[PDB]
Amino acid sequence: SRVCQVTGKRPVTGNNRSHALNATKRRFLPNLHSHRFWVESEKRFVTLRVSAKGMRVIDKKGIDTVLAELRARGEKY
Amino acid sequence: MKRTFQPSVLKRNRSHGFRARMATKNGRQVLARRRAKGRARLTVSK
Amino acid sequence: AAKIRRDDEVIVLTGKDKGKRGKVKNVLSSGKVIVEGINLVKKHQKPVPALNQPGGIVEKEAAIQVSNVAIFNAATGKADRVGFRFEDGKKVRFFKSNSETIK
Amino acid sequence: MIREERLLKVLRAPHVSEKASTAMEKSNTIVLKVAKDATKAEIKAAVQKLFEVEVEVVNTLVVKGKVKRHGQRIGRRSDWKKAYVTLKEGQNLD
Amino acid sequence: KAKELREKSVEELNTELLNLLREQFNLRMQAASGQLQQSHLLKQVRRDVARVKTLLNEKAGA
RNA sequence: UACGGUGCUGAAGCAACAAAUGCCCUGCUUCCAGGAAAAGCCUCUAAGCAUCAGGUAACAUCAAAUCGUACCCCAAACCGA
RNA sequence: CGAAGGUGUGCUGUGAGGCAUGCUGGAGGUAUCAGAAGUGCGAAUGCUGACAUAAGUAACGAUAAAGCGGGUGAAAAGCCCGCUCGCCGGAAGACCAAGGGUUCCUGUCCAACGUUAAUCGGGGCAGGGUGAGUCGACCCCUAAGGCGAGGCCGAAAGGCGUAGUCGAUGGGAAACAGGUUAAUAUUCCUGUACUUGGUGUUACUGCGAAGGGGGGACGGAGAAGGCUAUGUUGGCCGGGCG
RNA sequence: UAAGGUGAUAUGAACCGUUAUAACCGGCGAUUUCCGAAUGGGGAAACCCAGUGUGUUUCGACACACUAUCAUUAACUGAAUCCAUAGGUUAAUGAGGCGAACCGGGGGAACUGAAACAUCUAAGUACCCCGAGGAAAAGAAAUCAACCGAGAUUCCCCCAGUAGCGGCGAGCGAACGGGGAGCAGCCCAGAGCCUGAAUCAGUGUGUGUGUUAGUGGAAGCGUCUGGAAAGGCGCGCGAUACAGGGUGACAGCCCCGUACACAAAAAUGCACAUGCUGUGAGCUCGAUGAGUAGGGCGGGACACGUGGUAUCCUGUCUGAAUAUGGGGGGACCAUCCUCCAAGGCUAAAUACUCCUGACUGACCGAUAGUGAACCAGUACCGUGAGGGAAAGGCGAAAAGAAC
Repeated sequence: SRVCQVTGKRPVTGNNRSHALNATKRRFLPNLHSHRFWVESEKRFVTLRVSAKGMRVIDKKGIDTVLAELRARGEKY
Repeated sequence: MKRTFQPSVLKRNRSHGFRARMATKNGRQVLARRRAKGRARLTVSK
Repeated sequence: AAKIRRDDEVIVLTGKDKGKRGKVKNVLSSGKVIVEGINLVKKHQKPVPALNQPGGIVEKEAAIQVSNVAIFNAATGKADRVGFRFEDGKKVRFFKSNSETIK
Repeated sequence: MIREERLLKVLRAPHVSEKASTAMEKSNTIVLKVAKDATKAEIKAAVQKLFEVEVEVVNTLVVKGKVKRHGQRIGRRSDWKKAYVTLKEGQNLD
Repeated sequence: KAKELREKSVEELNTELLNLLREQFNLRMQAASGQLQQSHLLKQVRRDVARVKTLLNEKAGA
C-alpha cells in the first residue's frame, strides 16, 4: 500500500477542478521510493519504501533514529 | 423445452451453500442478514 | 399459603349448590377445587370396548372455583375467612372470625 | 476392546416383524435396533457379552425416518440403525 | 439417594454405576417387548445413574 | 391346497452354419491438425542402520470400518404452476 | 324488568339527522356542556374479502379400441379374475446415472385430491421394507479450476500468487453362478472363488526417499483377419395324432 | 416454599409425595453430542481423514489429552558468509467471531432543487470499510476580547434567518456577546534534594445499601329478580389498603393482590472504611516539543464558492526564529493587547436501546395494531440475494350431545 514508512504519508483524496469548476474526485499519491539505506551501526543496507520527505527526515535525524522510531511503532524493516 | 432450472446438488452447494457463503465477506453478511430476519433455513444446505 | 386444601370441609358461597356443604375431594392447579357431592353434571359417557367401560349417562362432580367456596368453621355454624400465622416456628391457618386455629 | 458401559448403551431393542421372525427361524439371525453410532464390531461385542451367544457376523443398515402429518403440521420420525446379527450354528437365543 | 451414595469409595461407586447401567439395559430390553408394565422404573434408573455420575465427578477433581 | 402358491421330482442338455457396431485392438496401416496429469506398480540408490530392523518365502491366524442400497428414472415420482 | 350491535314500525325536524317502540341480541352504554380528531366514500383500470354474470355453456389433455362372463360391493364402462380384441416392440420393453426422497410392499378408509364413478390409486391412516472385504461413495492420485503460510501488491475492504492443499468428468486391489422375500440382493442363503493389509513364523539376507529412471501414458480416419455375444437349421429328449 | 406433583397441544398409563432430600422458585456448582470464529488437516456446515504422547487389553483394540493462524516476548537452533542477520523448532501471553442503535475515523453517490443546465444544491446525506466504548469524541488557550475584561471541553435557550457567503440565483448561514446544565484539572520532555507524602488501578477484608427466591397483609351479611349476584332494596364494618386483575351479570370487605411492615445459606453491583501489590506527592534548579512554524504549487475544511480573504488541514517542493524569541487579533503594515504551536492524559452535564423490571396513554382492538394476537419470517414464491401471506372468539362450566 502506497505508504511512506518513515512519515506515514498515505494517498489523500481531492478534486480536479476545471476552468468551469467541474469537481471530479482524484487522489494525491505520495512521492514514494524504495531506497537502500546504509546503517553504519549494524553494517548493512536496510531497504525502505519512503517518501522524498521521508528521505529528507532521515538525512536530518539519522537513519538509526528513524529505524528506532519505526520499531517503536511496531513496523518491520 | 429445456427449462431454466436443471438441478444438480453439488453445483447448488458449491454455488450457494453454507461453506461458500462463509468463504467470502459478502456471503457472511448475507448469512448475518438472514439470521437477523429469523430465517429457519439459513442456507441452501439441506 | 393456600387457604383451602384437600381434606377440608367447605361451604359454597355461590352458584346452584350455594349454601350446601361438602368435603374437598381434590384441588386443581387451575384455581378450582372439586368438592364431594356439590357441583354435579350428567356426562354422556361414550362407550369403549377396551378398558371395560359400558358407557351411559354418568352423574359426576364438575369443578368449582376456589373463590366460590369457603372454609366452614364448625363452632360459629358459618363460613369464615382464613388467615395465616406462625405458631412454634410453623405456619398455621386460623379462622378470622373467632381467631381459632384450624385443626 | 470395547468398554462395558459403551456396550450396554449400544443395543436398543429386538425388532419384531415377519421378516425378522423368518430370519430368526431359518437363518439363525436376530434383528436388533441399535444405536445409530454403533459400529458392527461394537454391536457384535454387545451381543456376545449381553446375550451370551457366539456371533458369526453382523450386517447393519440405517432405516430412514418416515415423514408424517399430525393434523395440519408436518413432522419426521427419527432415523435408526437395524442390525441383522447372524449367530453361529446351534446357538439358541432366549 | 445421593446422601447415602456420598459415603462410598470410588471403586464402590463404579461398580454400583455399572450395576445400574445393566439394570437400565434389562429394562430397555423388557420395555421393547410386552414384559415391562412399570414404566417409571426406567425413569428412576437413569436418574440414579446420573446421580452416581455426579458423585463420581465431585469425588474426582472438584 | 388359505386357489396366492408350497413340497417332492426331473429327460435330453449335442452338432453344424451364420454372425456384430461387442472383444483381440491402449493393436496394425495411414494422415497431419501431431494427440492430459499424478499416484498406485516396477526399479535405482542417498542420508541412514549394521549382524537389529527392514526386505521375499511360504504357512498360520486376524482384517477390511463408515455411508449408499426401497421405488420412479424419456417419466403420473426428475425440469416444465 | 335486557346494553351495544342487527332488523321492522310509527312519529318528528328546512337538511345532515333525532326520538320512541316490536322482534333479534345477551353486556355493556352514556345525557349535558366543553375538549381532541385515523370524523363521514359511489367512482381513483383504487386495495382486501365475499358473491354474481356468461352457463350448467366450453372443455374433460393425442383418433392405440374395445367386447363379454364371473367376483367384490350400498352401488361397477373404469377395480380384481378370466377369455377374446387392439397398440408399442432401437419401445410406449429392461437396467442405471442425475434429480426426487418412501412415491416401494401389506392391511385398511373414500370426506378432500383423481378433470366422471370409484370398491381403485403415486390420495388418507397404520404397519412393514433398503443386509456388501470384492457394486458405488469414502479412500490414494491428479486435470480444468479453486483456496493459499510466508510473499508481492493495494485508502480500507481486498487483488495476485509460492510452498502447499483441495478439486472427476479421468488413473488406482478383489466375485461369480444358482435359490430366496409381499416388498433387498453381485449385499441374505447354497455352492465354488479372489484381494491387500497387518500380526506371528520358520527360511533367508541389503534394507532404506520428500530424490533418479521406467511405467502408467493416451489423436483422427481406414482396413481387414481371428473371435465371441446372439441367432438359424439339423440331431437329441419330452409331449402331440387333431 | 410446600400438599400437591411427573412442561404444552392432551388425555390416559405407570408412578412419586403430604411436615419434610415430592413438585415448584432462587444462588453456587456438575454435565454440556455434532456444526459454527471453529482452531489437528480437509470439506458439498452439522461430515471425511490423521499425527503425537500417556494409560490399558480378554492383545481384536480402546480411552483421553494435545496438535490452527497471526502478533508479542523468551529459549534453543541457524544459511548464502568469517562473525552476524534472515530463516527454523519449541514455550508462554494476547488476539480472532457475533451483536440493535449511538460514537470516532477512512472512502463517498445520484435522483432532486435551481421551474432547462454545467458552478451551486441534494450532502459529507445514503451507502461501503476500519476501530472503540458504555458512552464515544473533545478538553486545560500559541482561545476569545477590545485598551474593559473573560478564563479547558461538551450540551440546551438566545444572539439571528442577523453578519456574511451565493450562476449575489436556487439556496447556504455564522460568530461576538448573554442566560443556563455541569464544572477538575494534571503529567512527560530531567536532574538535585528529601523518601513511600496526595491520586489511580487491580485485589482481599469489613460496613451500609440495593439486585437475584420470598413472608405476613384489614373488613359482609340478609333479602328480590335471575341460569348464576359481584346488580336492586335493607342494615353493617375496613381503609397509610377504593391500584389492578379474577370469580356463573357491575365485589373495598369471596380469591389473588394493593398500602404498610419484614426476609437471604449463597452469589453479586455501587458507595465509603481498610490491608497488600504497583504508582509516585511537596521543594529547588532548570529545561520549555524542527523537516516543525512559515512560504510556493494543487486540493480540502472553516457559514465564507479565490474573492480584497484572514484561520485550520496537507499531496508536492522548500524552510526559520527558538523567549532579547514566536503565534493570533479576518488582505497588509505600524502600534498596543493577548497567548506560548510543533508530546500526552482527564470525570461531569451529551447521544442511543438488541435487552431487563416497573408504571402510564383523549394510542390500535383482528382489512386496525408489529409482516406476525393463531407453532410467522412459517406456508408459499424465487438458482440466489430476496420476497412473504392468510388464519383470533362454543359455553359460567365440556355438562362436547349415552341411547
